[PDB]
Parts: sequence; C-alpha cells; structure tokens
Amino acid sequence: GERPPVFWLQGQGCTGCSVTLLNSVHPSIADVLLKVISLEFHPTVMAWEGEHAIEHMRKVAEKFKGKFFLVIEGSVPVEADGKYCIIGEANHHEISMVDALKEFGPNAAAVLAVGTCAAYGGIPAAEGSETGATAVSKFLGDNGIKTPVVNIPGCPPHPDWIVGTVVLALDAIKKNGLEGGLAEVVKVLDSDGRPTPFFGRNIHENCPYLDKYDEGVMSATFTDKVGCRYDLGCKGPMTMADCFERKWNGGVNWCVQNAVCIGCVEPDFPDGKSPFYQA
Amino acid sequence: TGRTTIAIDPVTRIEGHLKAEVVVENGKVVDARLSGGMYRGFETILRGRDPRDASQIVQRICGVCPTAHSTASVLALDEAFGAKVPNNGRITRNLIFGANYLQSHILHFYHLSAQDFVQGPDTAPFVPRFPKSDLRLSKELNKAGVDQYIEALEVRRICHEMVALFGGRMPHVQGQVVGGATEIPTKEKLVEYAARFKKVRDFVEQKYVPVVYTIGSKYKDMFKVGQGFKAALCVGAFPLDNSGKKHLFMPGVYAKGKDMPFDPSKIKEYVKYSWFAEETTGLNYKEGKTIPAPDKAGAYSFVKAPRYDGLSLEVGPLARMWVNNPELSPVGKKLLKDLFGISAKKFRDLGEEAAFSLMGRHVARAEETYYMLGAIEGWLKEIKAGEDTVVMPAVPASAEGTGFTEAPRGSLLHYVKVKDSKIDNYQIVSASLWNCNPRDDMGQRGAVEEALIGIPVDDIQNPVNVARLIRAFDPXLACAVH
Ligand code: SF4
Ligand code: SF4
Ligand code: FCO
Ligand SMILES: [Fe+2]
Ligand code: NI
Ligand SMILES: [S]
Ligand SMILES: [S]
Repeated sequence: GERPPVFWLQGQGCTGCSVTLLNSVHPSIADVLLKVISLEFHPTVMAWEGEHAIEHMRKVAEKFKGKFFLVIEGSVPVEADGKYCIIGEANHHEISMVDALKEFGPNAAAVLAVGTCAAYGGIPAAEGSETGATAVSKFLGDNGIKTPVVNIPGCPPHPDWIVGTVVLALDAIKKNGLEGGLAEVVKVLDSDGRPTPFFGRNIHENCPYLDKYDEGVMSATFTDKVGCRYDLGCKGPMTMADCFERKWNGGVNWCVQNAVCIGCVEPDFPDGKSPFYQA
Repeated sequence: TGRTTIAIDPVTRIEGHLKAEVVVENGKVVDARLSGGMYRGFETILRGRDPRDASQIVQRICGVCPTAHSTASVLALDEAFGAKVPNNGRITRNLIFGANYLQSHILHFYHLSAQDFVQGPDTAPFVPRFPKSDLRLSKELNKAGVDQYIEALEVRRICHEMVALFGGRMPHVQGQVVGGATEIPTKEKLVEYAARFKKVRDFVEQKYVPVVYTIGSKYKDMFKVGQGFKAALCVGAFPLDNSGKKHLFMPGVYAKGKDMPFDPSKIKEYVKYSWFAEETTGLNYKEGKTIPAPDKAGAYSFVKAPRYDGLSLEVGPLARMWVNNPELSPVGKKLLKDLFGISAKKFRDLGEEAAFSLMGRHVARAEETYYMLGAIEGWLKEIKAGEDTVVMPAVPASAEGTGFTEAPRGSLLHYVKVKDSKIDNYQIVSASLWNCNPRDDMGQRGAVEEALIGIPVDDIQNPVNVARLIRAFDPXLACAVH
C-alpha cells in the first residue's frame, strides 16, 4: 500500500532514538523505510539539505495535511524565545523547535514522542538545566494544539517499541480509518501515554532474579550475577517495561543481567531514579 | 564572477543541528561560519549529583558515540576515586568501545556520507535532492554502492550486538562503571562476539575499504581540496596494558609541518563568538565554566572554541592515523597503486596534502576501521574468560580526575571535580568541538571553517561540495555542544 509520510524532527535529543531504530531486527530498518513508512524528512539520513529539505517537508505537509505522522525526538526548549534549539532556516528566517512544533503539530494525524526526552522532558529537563526543556505533550497542550500524542519512552527506547507502536497504529487505521484507528490506539495507552503491550508490565515483578530478592541474596559487586541487583541500585521495582523478556540488541543482553536497570522509560527519569548506583 | 552567500540549515547526513554559511567568490569558498544551534547544558545538569551517575548521564550527550563518553567518564572517575581497574576489565572495556568504532565508521561512510557520491533508490529519504548532485558513478558501481549501503545496515547492527554482549545494551551501555566493567566475559559470549566480529571483518575488508578507494578514484579532485590548517590532535586511546603508557593510538600534536608532544595544560576554550558569557573566555577545562548567553551580540554558535596553545586543530581518524602513522591495509596499498599510481606503505606516504583533504578523511576513516580489526582480534586473544573485571571503590568526599580517550570522531576528555561527595564541576571537551567550532577571540577560524576555504562551487544552485566537505569530518553537534 501507500506508505504514510513521516517527518522526524529532532529537538534536544542525542540521536539515540534514530540509532536504536536502526537496530531493528524484524522488520529491518531497510524494510521499515522501503515498505512501511515514507520518511520524507529526517536530518540524519535524508539526501537533501538546508532550505530545500525544509521546503520539501512543507510541500509534503501541505499535500498530506492531517495525514502525516510527526515523530519528535528530544525535548522542546522554550527559554530564550526558543533559541536553544534551531532546526533549520528558510526564506532568511531561522526555525526553532518551538516554531516547528507550532507549524507542523496542528496538521499531523498523530505525534509520536519517541524517547524519554520527548515524552517527559528527560535529561535536558533535569535539575541543573536552564533551557526550559519541555515534553511534547505539555508543549502542545500549553499551546492549544489537540493532535493526539503517543509516548514511546526509553533512553533510548527498544527498537521494537518504536516499530511495534507504528505497526499497531497502522493496523488500527487500516481497519477503522484514521480517526477510528487513532481512537483505538489511545485506548491502549496508559496514563503516561505509553502503549500497554510494551509498558504494561513491571520489570521487577517479572524479573528472573526475583527469587534472590525475596531471599535477601544481594550482589555486593556488579560482576556477581547470582544475587539480586537491588543493593547495587536496580530501579526495576519502579519501572514499567518488557526488557525482562524482550532483551536488547538481538537478545544478547539486558540492563539487569549486565548491571542495573536505571528506570529509563519512567516519567521521572533521571532525577527520580538517581543516584543510579545506590538503592 | 562576484560573491554569493549560501546558508545551509540543517546540514543533513551529520548528527545534530548545524548551520553552515559560506561566502563564495569567483567559484570558490572564501569564508565560512559554522553554527551549532542546539544546547542542553550537561556541564550544569551534572552538578550536585553522585559522581557515579556521570557515567550514565554523559552518554546521553550523544547516541552515536555514547561509549566514548562512557569511557572518558569512567576514566575520569577511575582517576578521581583511585579505582584500580583489573586487567581483564581493561580488556573488556576495549572490546565494548572498540566494537562501536566499527559501528560508527560504517554508519558514517555508508549511511551519512555515501549519498554524497551514490544515488539511492527513487523514494524518500533518498529523493528529492539537488538536480545536479555530481554523482559520477557508473550504473553498475552506483548499484554496488546501494547494495553495500543496505548490507551495511545489517553490519552496523551486528556491531551493536557486539557492544551489547558485554555492555548491556546499545545505545547507552550499562557495562562500564568506575572500577572497570560490570560483566565478566564467559567463553560462550566470547564465541558470540567473535562470530559477529568475523562477519564485520569480512565486510570491512571485502566491501568497505575497497569501495572508499574505488569511489575516491572517481573523485580524485576531492583529494585536492579541504586541507584547512593541516593541523591535528590526538590525546591517546585504548590502553594496551595497565602501565598507562602503551596505547593503540598514542598522543601527539601536528601543526605547521611539525610533530610535537601533547600537553593538556595548553588547552583553552574561547567564547567570543559563542553564546556564553564573555567573562568565561579563555579557560582551561580544569577551571571551565558554562554560562549560556544566547542573546550575546556577535556570537554565532553554542560550540565553544578550543585552542591548543593558540592553535586551531582538527581531530578524528585522519588526525590519529597521521599522528600515529601505521602501516596501510593490504587493500589500500594495492588500490593506491592500481587506481592512483601511488606507492605507499605507511599512512603518511599519502602525503600531507592528500591526507588532509576531503577524500583523504574518508580514506583515513576506512583505514582506521581496518586498523581497529587487528586490535579487537588481539583483545579477543588476550581476554581471560571468567576473570573478574571490576572493583568497588568508595566515593571520595573531595577529588578530581580527567579522562582522555579518542571517540570515533576525535579527541575527547572529561574533567570531574568532586566536593562533599558530589559533582562540583564537570567539563567536557569533545571531538566535534575541536572540528566544528567557531572563531576564537582573535578571529581564527575553527578547523572545519578553515577547511571549507577553497572548496569549489562551480554552480551556486547546486553547491554540493560545501556539505560534502563538512561530512568528511563526520560531525556530531550533540557532542560539540553538550
Ligand atoms: S531489584 Fe532489580 S535485579 Fe532485583 S529482582 Fe528487582 S528488577 Fe530484578
Ligand atoms: S532494563 Fe530498565 S534501564 Fe534498561 S532499557 Fe529496560 S527500562 Fe531502561
Ligand atoms: N565520536 C564521537 Fe562524539 C563527537 N564528536 C564524541 O566525543
Ligand atoms: Fe564543554
Ligand atoms: Ni557524538
Ligand atoms: S557522534
Ligand atoms: S563511541
């Protein structure tokens, strides 16, 4: 079928969301780009550049008004009139992240806030920051923009959470139309905007080391893999994600096996999950 | 012909937010300014935290090179805490980080740079593009480049599996901490790493290194531009023993045709043309301060301007390969002769002018990837399955430490000062900071700004060589600004 147009806008992100997506196994990223979506603007990978890239996005946005998907990576900084994040320049005017979200946000079918920065503020909004880093849903709501937002958090997210949420939404739309399908998607979001297929279960309650936790057998050094990791700082008890069975990077490891969970998908990450290495 | 001024924002197929503005007169760039347009302020966010948190927080500077920040951070913490990393943990760290060099260089050549020379499939994000893109390859060779782009997507993913085997996940490893590495390699997982490594090696040797020389041979004019200052920095990386003296890349500075030793006390960061408070200019990183001033008149970037004893230097694979002068790969020796008529044994046999060029930086990155294969092979023979990789040091109340390494894009240091058992100051001087910075307080340009001088623009409506030059440096503005 006709792949939906997608614009990927980076605010105060580290490109970790894009990189994690490149690690998708099935479908592979090539299959995603050639068969699932039409990635019309993405500054890290697209052929064109500068004002021509911006104008191309604007022309697609006009043609597919109300029908494109807007992926936002990173937070949106509102201090200094938006000047802490300039994303382009066209017709001799700079375009801040604030401007871009106000421009495209109202005309998207849906906004996918990928990563904890976009979803909840994340590291750029943490204590000691001064840019006014703002979560996507808050920014849009504060500005009266009603477009639905789906949060796919993690720092970074697992690629399956990103691709799987896209697939779930496109399936819903195929069977119910755009408005009907987005209604069905919103129904499977938790109170933090996260799809329950990936974020509906707690790490610790499903952790393979829960027997050791219950027995009080705690590792005193990171390299002791027999004990529970709680005393080393594991935040699994306060974290909702499926890493305990999904694992990472083709199933080769995950955070709790290797070290500790730092609660990277949670709205209070990082400050509410810090210090990372003590309980 | 007269002047045309060209602004490119966003520069694409780099990481992060960059504007480039060039003045073109009579068909060549005669002036340039680079502007990093996004700021987060990690140096202030970090203050007041448990110092151990830094080795997680700092990775979020950049999701392409997080293992480099992880490494610089844990080395800084190792020093500040007095952590004595076990030998096996040193080797494990090298296996984690080394695998991301492979990932990053392959990502950079194929998924960022190759479209500079190759026309992709006729669908977004490969179209639309400049109508006169100067894509010179035959239909067959172009198709080979596309096929390799697609294969490289799998190869770079396999590299991240290698990182994650002992690093936990990638991006953003969990496996490096102060005191070493959190997971002892088992025999089974070393076999898994080695099996993946074999596939990556085959791709590097059979596809990647050959294609860079082959494409380069169709763009020989691109070795004749982009020299800039011909000045380079390497701070050392990848310790090969626990002495602290033998490293895969040894440190050195190269400028005005001369090799010199690296003394980190000579680094100062200037801000006249950067959006930071004027009173913070000229500080060594041990006294560094980060006070944003986005309304400061005359400034044009969130990147500070690092200078080495007043010198504007570049960093990255070319810098390291020039400073260290390793033997060239067998592929490179053969294709330099057959496709270029060049007899070369060691990297410097390319000559200063061809090495410090647009295409030379791509060649250096490919050669460095080959060089890293041999290092990883050695570490796989050196590691001992089952031997402990970490110590558990107490957090000091008062301490300072500096960690130096080479990120895939160039020299990286982190400095930490601890007071009352919390971060009092944390200063980062990163690779793309050295490359993509603005003018210093005396008006001397940054390395890429200077390397843009002389770039040909025969068609102002299709000024493709401007961003081609920038991309040869593999910029990462997230790293540059932090
Ligand atoms: S604290 Fe962490 S390691 Fe221990 S049982 Fe819970 S999730 Fe698992
Ligand atoms: S285990 Fe915890 S820190 Fe790791 S990816 Fe899952 S939620 Fe994030
Ligand atoms: N590689 C990398 Fe990132 C940059 N520039 C760092 O340091
Ligand atoms: Fe810095
Ligand atoms: Ni980086
Ligand atoms: S990077
Ligand atoms: S890295």
